[PDB]
Amino acid sequence: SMEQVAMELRLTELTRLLRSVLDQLQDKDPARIFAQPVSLKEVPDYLDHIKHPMDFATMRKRLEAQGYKNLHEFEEDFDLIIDNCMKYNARDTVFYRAAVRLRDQGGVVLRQARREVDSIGLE
Repeated sequence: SMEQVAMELRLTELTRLLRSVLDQLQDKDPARIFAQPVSLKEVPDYLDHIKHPMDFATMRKRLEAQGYKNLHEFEEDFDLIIDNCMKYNARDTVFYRAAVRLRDQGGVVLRQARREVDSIGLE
């Protein structure tokens, strides 16, 4: 149907905007602490602690498969990256502190992303 195609165009445009958001958020992690999944070889007890691991590479895979239907779903995954880190790692670690900085700097980006999704009408 034309309606299916129109919905697909909307999803494709959302994916374009979220790719831009993702790039901006990842720039706020210059240490690349959140770039890849936590290694279960190197942290073998991780899944005893963290029930839903997340990282930027895993978000990018879902994104390129157009697997985010709205901004809320994308934000859920970003918040997992930060929240997982702030539970597993203590306050006096480079990891926890990187997550605080990513949260703080990323909030700015997400604030405007919300306005753009609403404005242009992408979901």
